Amino acid sequence: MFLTRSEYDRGVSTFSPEGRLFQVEYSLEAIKLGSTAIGIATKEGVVLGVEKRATSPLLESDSIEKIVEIDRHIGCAMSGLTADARSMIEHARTAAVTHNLYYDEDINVESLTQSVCDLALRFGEGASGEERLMSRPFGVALLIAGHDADDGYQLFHAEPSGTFYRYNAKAIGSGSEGAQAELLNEWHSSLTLKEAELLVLKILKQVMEEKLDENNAQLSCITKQDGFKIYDNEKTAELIKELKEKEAA
Amino acid sequence: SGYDRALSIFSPDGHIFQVEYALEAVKRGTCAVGVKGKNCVVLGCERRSTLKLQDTRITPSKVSKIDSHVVLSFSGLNADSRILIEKARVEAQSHRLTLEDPVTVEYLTRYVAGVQQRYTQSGGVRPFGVSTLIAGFDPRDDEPKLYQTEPSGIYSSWSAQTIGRNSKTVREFLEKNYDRKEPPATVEECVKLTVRSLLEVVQTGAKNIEITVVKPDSDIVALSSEEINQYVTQIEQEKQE
Amino acid sequence: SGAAAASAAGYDRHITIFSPEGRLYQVEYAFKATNQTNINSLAVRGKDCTVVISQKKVPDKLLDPTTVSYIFCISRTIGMVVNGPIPDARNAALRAKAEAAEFRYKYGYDMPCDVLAKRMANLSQIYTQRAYMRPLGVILTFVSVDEELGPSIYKTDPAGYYVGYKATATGPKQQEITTNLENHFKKSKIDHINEESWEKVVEFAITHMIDALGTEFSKNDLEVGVATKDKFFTLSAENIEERLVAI
Amino acid sequence: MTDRYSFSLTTFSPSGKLGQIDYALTAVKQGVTSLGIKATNGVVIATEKKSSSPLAMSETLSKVSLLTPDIGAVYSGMGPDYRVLVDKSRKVAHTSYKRIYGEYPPTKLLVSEVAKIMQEATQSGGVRPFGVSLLIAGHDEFNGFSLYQVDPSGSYFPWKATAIGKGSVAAKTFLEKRWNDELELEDAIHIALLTLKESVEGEFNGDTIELAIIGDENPDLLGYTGIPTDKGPRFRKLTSQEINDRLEAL
Amino acid sequence: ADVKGVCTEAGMYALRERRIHVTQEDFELAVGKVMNKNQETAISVAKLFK
Amino acid sequence: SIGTGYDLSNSVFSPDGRNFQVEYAVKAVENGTTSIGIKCNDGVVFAVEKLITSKLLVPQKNVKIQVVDRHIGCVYSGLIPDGRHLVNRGREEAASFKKLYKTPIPIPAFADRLGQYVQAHTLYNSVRPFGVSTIFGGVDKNGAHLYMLEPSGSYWGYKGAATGKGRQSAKAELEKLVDHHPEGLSAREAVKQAAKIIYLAHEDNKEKDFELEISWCSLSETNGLHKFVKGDLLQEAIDFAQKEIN
Amino acid sequence: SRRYDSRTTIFSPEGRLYQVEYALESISHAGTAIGIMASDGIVLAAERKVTSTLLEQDTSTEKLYKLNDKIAVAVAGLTADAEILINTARIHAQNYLKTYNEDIPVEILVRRLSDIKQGYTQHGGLRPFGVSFIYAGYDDRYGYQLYTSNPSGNYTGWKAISVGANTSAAQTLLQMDYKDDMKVDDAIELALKTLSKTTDSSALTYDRLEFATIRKGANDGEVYQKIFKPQEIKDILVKTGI
Amino acid sequence: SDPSSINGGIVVAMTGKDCVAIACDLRLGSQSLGVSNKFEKIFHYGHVFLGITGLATDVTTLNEMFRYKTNLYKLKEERAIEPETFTQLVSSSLYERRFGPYFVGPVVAGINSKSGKPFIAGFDLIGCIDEAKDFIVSGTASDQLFGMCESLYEPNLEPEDLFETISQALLNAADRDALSGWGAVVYIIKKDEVVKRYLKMRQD
Repeated sequence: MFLTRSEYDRGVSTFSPEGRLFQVEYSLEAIKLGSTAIGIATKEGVVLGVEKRATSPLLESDSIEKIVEIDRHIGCAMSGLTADARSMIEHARTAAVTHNLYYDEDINVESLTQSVCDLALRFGEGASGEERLMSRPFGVALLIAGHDADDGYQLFHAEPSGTFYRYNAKAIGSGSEGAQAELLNEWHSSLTLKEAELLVLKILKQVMEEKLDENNAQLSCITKQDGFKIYDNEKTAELIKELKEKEAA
Repeated sequence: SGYDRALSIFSPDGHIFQVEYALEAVKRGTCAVGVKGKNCVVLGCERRSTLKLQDTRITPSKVSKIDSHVVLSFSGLNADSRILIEKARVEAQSHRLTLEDPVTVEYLTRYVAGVQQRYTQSGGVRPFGVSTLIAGFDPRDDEPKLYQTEPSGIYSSWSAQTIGRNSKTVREFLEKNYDRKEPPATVEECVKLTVRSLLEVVQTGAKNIEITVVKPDSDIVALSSEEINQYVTQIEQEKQE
Repeated sequence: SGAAAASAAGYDRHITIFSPEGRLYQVEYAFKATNQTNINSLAVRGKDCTVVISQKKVPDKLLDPTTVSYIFCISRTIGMVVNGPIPDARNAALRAKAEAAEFRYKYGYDMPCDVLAKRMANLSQIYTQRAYMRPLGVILTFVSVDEELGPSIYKTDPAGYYVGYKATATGPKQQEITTNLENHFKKSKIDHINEESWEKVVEFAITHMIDALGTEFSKNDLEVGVATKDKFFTLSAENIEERLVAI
Repeated sequence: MTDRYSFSLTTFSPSGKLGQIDYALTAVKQGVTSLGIKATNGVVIATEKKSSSPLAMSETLSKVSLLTPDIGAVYSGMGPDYRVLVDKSRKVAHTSYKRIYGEYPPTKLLVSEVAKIMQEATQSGGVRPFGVSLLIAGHDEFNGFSLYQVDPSGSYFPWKATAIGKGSVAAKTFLEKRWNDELELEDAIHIALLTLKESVEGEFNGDTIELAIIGDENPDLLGYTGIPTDKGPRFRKLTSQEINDRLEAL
Repeated sequence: ADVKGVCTEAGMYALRERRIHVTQEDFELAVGKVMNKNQETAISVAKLFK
Repeated sequence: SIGTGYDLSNSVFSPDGRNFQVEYAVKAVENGTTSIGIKCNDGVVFAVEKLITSKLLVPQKNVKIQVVDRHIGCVYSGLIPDGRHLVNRGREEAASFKKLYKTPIPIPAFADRLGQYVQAHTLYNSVRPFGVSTIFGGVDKNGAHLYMLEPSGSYWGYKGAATGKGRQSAKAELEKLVDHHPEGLSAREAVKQAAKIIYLAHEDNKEKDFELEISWCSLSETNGLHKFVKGDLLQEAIDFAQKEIN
Repeated sequence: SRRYDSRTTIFSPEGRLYQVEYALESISHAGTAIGIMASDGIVLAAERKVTSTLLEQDTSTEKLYKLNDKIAVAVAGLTADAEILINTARIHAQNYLKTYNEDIPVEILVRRLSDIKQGYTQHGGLRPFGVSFIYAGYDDRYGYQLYTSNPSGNYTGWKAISVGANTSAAQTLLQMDYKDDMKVDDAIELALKTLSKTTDSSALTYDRLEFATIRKGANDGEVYQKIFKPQEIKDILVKTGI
Repeated sequence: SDPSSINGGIVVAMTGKDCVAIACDLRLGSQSLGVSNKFEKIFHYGHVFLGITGLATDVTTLNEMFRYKTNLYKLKEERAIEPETFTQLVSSSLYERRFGPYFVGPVVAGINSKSGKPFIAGFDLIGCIDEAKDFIVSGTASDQLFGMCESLYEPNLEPEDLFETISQALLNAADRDALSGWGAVVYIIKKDEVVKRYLKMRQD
């Protein structure tokens, strides 16, 4: 039988005889579009990093916010369908704040990641017998870089399908497959913070169409002491020229 | 194909289509434009007057005002235009009630957008074939601001934009004539940058233009047709060549 | 040509779709269900006593024939007999038995078979407007002995048509029966029938659904009803043994 | 061949036309003939009874039916979509108008309250319309006598002398060959049965026919003699024998 | 071209009468056929929608 | 497959006044184990083939009978859960027949609150019918009763019942008895006389081993309630049965 | 192509909703309706398709209507869907007066009542109205007025329009002889000429028509919804020498 | 305090030979005070007139809702309202609110344009239709006016002969009432014309 994918494709709630339903597997293909992202974790500091897809020379590129704050000790990224993000994160923070009421403490990081993943699952029944709120499972594949006392510095990969993972060095989006092999072979368990910011500003170079500058990229780094901050342009340009001064020698 | 009917369902690529098909409907509609300097923000729109019986004192003016310190333009189709405004200005006015400080513009555009990203969620509802441009300052601040909405439910900040018909001519015209790190610094200059941005596509008419500007102190004004003919004709001297 | 453009171009699976002939077909396909038992009832009037008869087949021996019956005592003074499958007879029977009641709770007396055929038929219309429910594949008969009208028979079909006959039958075998009492009435020109006793009027109606039916009947293959003022009930088996002795 | 703009109602075709209404109006033209014409001092409403079998008492069900004392009706087409209609029409006199105006309504405001009971069922799928038609006919005291038609679409063409059903145009061809301006009721009544002798087959007696009138008050039908002003009904169904002599006068 | 039937139709009256020629009258009725009987041909519905 | 159009849905009628989705459910009962119920002079006895797919299953605690409030039982043959969905409506309403009337629900009035429910599924469109045919009987004021339930909504009163794939067989050995014994079996030979049958009805499935189950309700031996079996009673009934057929 | 015609929320790739445009050919079946804007009082007009002899075409106005003593309408489209949104309009104007105690302006309800016709071209499995209108009003802010509303929801203000059938010429004939002053009695003698010259028949009787007039023309200023009866169009009709 | 005994207003109606007469008072204010010389407590809808008493909100609020309606019944039926329906409408348009009601003594007056007849009536706050023919009243001072109107009204009266027996019935009463009487107003009605007169009395 050859008409297994041709007909069982479009309705969400149709098992195909191979066991699988497709309209979720296509949602996974969405975030393969968009602009890439990286997350590296450390005993000393978590770090992210993105491109920006310079589209026109007159836009004000502080606006498209592939990276956000979500709480004082958590921060996100996303390499997917845009508008379906701002329906996500205005829930995800809302738990962390709500949690600061019902329990008066900086929430853990995974529980937040479990509240999201119990939201995209609303093309169906959620955990507590809920019914439905949508029919368009959406591509906003996240990276939740955070800190909490039990287990230190973490990141995750939260996908629409619900299931997630505690990756240590991830890279999602269009430049993944060329990267996630490159980060496969250059992740010790004993790196620094700044032995990573330069790294993630080397893979990003080779993988992206244009050349690398401050304008077409940025990054962030939380810390248990300072918090989520999105670095500055002239600060980033410090690291870029620093790299070249390391390459030639 | 089959995947190009509804909103709920995806391609085997990732593309969701209907939203992409609305934006084709934008481009079956008249232009618009928005420029900002430092002490001014402006807006333009090529209208028509192609009929004589039609009374002209209530001319079809793309512009609408949400509050004193805010204006709007649109594109696409106008049966929907009247809606978003009629919910937008409601929301600005149900804000200062609830807060007695008027809208940070970034609060407004996240409600014109928000009404588009609910009408792209569920089948049984249609999107808006529309695409806006905002222009207005905050209260007690000088920084001139401008966004655009879009039926995908997204929005971005722009120093200069042109949407509607033949925009793919006007943008690159504005990629030269502008420079982010030295804007126009006078309320005349943005207009001249703005008028000759229309003159590429507008059969050298001058009755076929509307300009409306905005400034602090809750200021807005529409300009005079005779105040354009001298902002028009003096350019033509400058291409006597 | 009749249903060729029907069976091909839809018009035979939605209820609420007309054909360009005007005909909707679903309800016109319901009636084929009425004959899915090969069963054939009857009803006639009296001076004050009404009767209805039905076969009661002889399937495999394991049944308990006390319960196989298509005669449902609805309320007092009322009764009914169905033509169609059993399950689609109950839901009509029960939607009624809780309808004569509330009337008597809300208007102070018992409904006749007039209203009870106008009410239940004012519903099967509705279910051929909306898609609430497939129209019940039946055609059902009512009986009563009213105070203001005397005996009375009525009839109801899945569209909503209802008329109070003088005498009638139904099933796969109407033409054979119906002639074997249509010709009887033009003899005498009496809408009712003589033989005052509800007893003696049965044996009239039996024998007419023997000669024109096609075979001979025992006591077990039948089940029979009757309506008399203050009551409605069913019967015993001797009424035929006190027929053939006389003949 | 089919049309793919006819299996549903909310769909326009390039000629700017809708699907199922056009076929409902054919469901009636296939139906029996019924009519009603007009006069100076009354209105008549007629049809026949094509009794299916001989054993069906053709008296336990009335094509004609009363809505108010001054207003009566008749259909042509489908039946069950009549007695389900009127049972929610006469109410609306007793619900929307009467109780907040004291008195029964005019003849046209009744129609507006029928035709939206007719149009509620042609605006959403999951509803076949009423494959019927109607001829409402009555009277009131500022616009006078009247006659009115009501189609399944919700439109109500008025009229003077008209018929519907299969035997329509043969009849409508005949009316103006016999209709006038100053006609009187008992002159307008034998017309409206010799109109029906052509569109018929077989028997033509009181037990295969029934009709109505409108006129001056019929207080003998009223019941509560003793009031000076409550003049009783204005609508009476002519019995068999009251018809069954006129034919022998013809 | 309807006229081509008219000028034909006029003479047809004279044929029926066996006259050979005509006058204005034999035209003034022709219009009664092609025009009025086009309006009295297919305007014979009453059911319509404004 | 007479109609390729009139099967994709429910709530339709074929040109031959039929609806076929019911006529396909019935072919899901046939692919199910055998189950019976005998009527007796005092009460009833039920039974079933309880197949075993492996050696690993625990015996006598993957039971299949479901006992309604103390005086009626229900056994399945078909798709089990649609069954167990069904008693779990019959086990609740009967209470709602008790708390208004205070009597235990009779048997017929328990049927019409099932046989009228099932018929509801076979007239809407957004649902599926049931793939069961459950037997149920018991005891009440006016004697015993026993019925069959069938996904068309029908139910009829039976002296003997059998379903599943052993239909054509057990509809014989229950015809014999009702010729020998019109006078009503007692409730201590029917039982072993049931075991005779399920060991005869197995032989469509001589491949695989299995397990036998019984449940029984009659006034004399039980005082008018529902109950399983245990001990010498069934063990002898086993010993009775496979004896006679060897 | 894969046919995008079946719901009014489908958006063909070129961006155009088909099932709206269809309505805008469901209007051509209608019966013409005209209104000219004078300098001292608007005129309206109309024409009917079905005019058989034995039906009371004397009192029954089917197209022309009122909304209050200031405003009038002339319909062109389906008739089942005119009562629905001309009672609503009446019910809107009063429920403005009732709670601001001054009369309704035209630009409000036309703005409103057209957004209603947009609330159905967007959501649900609903249909868009097959309707159009020709409003005719007065108000302090602008005085005399003329307006128009498609079956989409888009409206525009005008000086003289025909809707319905054969507007193509009936605009063309109109726009090349409409002077800009056009005293009221000089407007009527234009409107008949358009219908006289655009229609299909040749009779243009008194029964087929109705044309009304708004008038400020009285002293002690106020408005007058003057509708004309059969007896005086005849005076209008003989006077022209048809 | 009662709602009915706050502001203060008195109205009168009276039948006559092809003429009627209706009048009201103009005082208005809080308890033990007065604010306005000028509040036309009486209204008209079509040829049919109406007059209200009691609480001023439910005066001003009944004007509007009845005005919301008769401007539909004219548009819808192409005919004005006549009284003998209107008098029923005010019953059922008040009896819907049997609980949380209005606090009014209404009146009504008008001619029936078919039979040239006169007509009046009165009501209570939940719709009891009183159909007296000679006269009917309402207000705070009803008990101070059923006496000094009974003895003064004969049957079969003439307009100005009927006029001056309203005013004196209206003046000698309101001058005794405690919460009324800063200027009055009267209407005399015939089949085809109407006129308004005011009247003279005290002041503060």
